[PDB]
Amino acid sequence: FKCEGISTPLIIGEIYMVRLKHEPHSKFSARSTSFMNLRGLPAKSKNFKEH
Amino acid sequence: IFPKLKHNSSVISYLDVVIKQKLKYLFTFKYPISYKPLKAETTDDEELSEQERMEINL
Repeated sequence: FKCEGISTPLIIGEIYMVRLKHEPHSKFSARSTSFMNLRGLPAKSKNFKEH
Repeated sequence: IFPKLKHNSSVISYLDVVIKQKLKYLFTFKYPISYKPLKAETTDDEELSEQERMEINL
């Protein structure tokens, strides 16, 4: 096939596509000032698990 | 134990019986507050931990 504004022969076919589980919103994270650990250092808080 | 003694009687058998009975009584008992020490370290050590859980409790 001769496309437009390409000047190079090209072939277009049909292929099978399957989506995947990996998503950007499942690992994105940010933190300004959350709960602090007992010692005083910042630590992970379990709030996202309970929505 | 010594106050409860009788003349014309043995002593060693009495002592053995009372010691064994007290030992069994100590072994079989119902303590008020049950204890359960948390382990040295959680196996996963990533994104979850029993120590981490008891910390987020407080």
